[PDB]
Amino acid sequence: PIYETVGDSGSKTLWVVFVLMLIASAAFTALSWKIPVNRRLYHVITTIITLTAALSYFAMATGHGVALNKIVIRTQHDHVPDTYETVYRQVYYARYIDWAITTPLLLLDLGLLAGMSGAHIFMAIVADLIMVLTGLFAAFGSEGTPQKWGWYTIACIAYIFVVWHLVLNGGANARVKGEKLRSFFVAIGAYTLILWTAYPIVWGLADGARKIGVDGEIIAYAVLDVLAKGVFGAWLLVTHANLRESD
Repeated sequence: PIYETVGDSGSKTLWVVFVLMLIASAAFTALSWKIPVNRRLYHVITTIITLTAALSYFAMATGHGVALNKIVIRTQHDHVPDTYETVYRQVYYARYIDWAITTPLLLLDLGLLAGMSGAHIFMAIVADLIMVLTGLFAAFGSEGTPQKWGWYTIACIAYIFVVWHLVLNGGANARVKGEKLRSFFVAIGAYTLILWTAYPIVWGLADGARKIGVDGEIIAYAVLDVLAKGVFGAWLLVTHANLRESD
């Protein structure tokens, strides 16, 4: 039986992201002290996002939130019956708990920015929570059974409704707020679209086909997480300071 588990480069990367998330949380706090308490909504939401990711990466960095998945791989043969091999791959379910907190809050950030209504923000979060939930089912679905790729596909469809809702309703609502806000929303929104779209791709390469090892999976999620939480947040909060249209 072959094992696929964290290596040295993966272990260090987890600690790096943990430290990067704390720093972003500190910078965002430092920015928030430059403005009155009543106007700190975005900084509070965005700082909770990076703190949650810090709590998550700290847990994975010290070996928590990980399960060993046993995978049996059936090989077909010409004249001989099928042979079997057994792989044990770490699955970092800590991410599905993190994403269940941070992706709704990211979507709160964008919905507040666009001026979506509370009912519409709520709808995006329902679809988003179905995505990360069925993502978790797919992560524990047995290979060769319908539940693995079937729950994955359901998650992808819930993801498509997120995009569809925010494009149409976030996009129509940002129009009403003027050109400077609308341009910013479209630019940070399009950035988000590209980044979030990469997560199911990493999943297919990792959980799906196991074309990349655990180390490669960890480094890919690290880039995306940093870009989707740290850079995203620094962009939104700095722009907000200079854009009263965001308030």
